[PDB]
Amino acid sequence: LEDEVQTLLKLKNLKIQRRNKCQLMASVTSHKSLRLNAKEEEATKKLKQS
Amino acid sequence: VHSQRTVKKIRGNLLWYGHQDSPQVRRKLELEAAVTRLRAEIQELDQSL
Repeated sequence: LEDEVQTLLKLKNLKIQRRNKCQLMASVTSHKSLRLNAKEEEATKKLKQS
Repeated sequence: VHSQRTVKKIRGNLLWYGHQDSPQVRRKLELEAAVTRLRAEIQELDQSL
């Protein structure tokens, strides 16, 4: 029973150690998506002014 | 000194409750409750994930 408890505990430890990683991954994905959205505006202004 | 029924009552009460109130039974029960809390935590954390 203690072995089961500690295996679930280390499972959740690795789950947290990937939880913060997933926070980082959402951060970098959101930044890259906003990068592409900011890349849209050069296309729009080159479609308008030119 | 009591009656036979009263002595059997007290003896059975003690010999069953002390078996139930043993710290070994309590630690087994709290380890089972810990397993329950742990896979409940597994479900909740996987839901958040």
